[PDB]
Amino acid sequence: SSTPFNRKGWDEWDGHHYSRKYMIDDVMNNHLKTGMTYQEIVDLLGKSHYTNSSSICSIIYDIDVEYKLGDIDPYKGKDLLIEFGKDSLVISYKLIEWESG
Amino acid sequence: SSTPFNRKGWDEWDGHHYSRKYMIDDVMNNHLKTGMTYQEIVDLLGKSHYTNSSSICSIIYDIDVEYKLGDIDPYKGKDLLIEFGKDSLVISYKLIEWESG
Repeated sequence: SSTPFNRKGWDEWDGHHYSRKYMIDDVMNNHLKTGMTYQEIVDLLGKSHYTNSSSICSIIYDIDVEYKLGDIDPYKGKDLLIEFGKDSLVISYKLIEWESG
Repeated sequence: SSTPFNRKGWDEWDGHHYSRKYMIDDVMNNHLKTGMTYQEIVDLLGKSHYTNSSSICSIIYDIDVEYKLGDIDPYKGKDLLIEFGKDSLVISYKLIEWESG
């Protein structure tokens, strides 16, 4: 199932952001462009899950997370990686699939 | 190949931290324990690649990164995820394998 991005659904949270997996395709195809500013990204998607701040700037939005029944922690998921270059402009963005254990 | 952790090798950098993949097993088996403080982790491993700061605190060390010949960006890698709970104590740590595209 694939649905258009909306910010309410993007923001919905219960343990994880459980509606983002439905709109990631629209986000990447139809909303993300190289050349957007950091501020534009934050305006669109809100605050990221990870950052490399604290000279490429890099942020990560959780997209999907999957659990085994009875496990506190998840064994796989999907992330959205957005990288910024000069003038705080988007230089790349990609979907990351990860697994643990 | 698997070698003991040393901090010089852990720190070595050329594009990525290219010696960490050899010592990650020793790090997880023999140096990481739940209950260590945030400060102890930073003393051992230095500064992480990602953080969720900027109430679980979460940090990520790049362990390994792989590239296709002629590609600016990598298509897969390995990360070390360390999660902190109360009193800034380690509550879990795991190896993350990721891929893109």
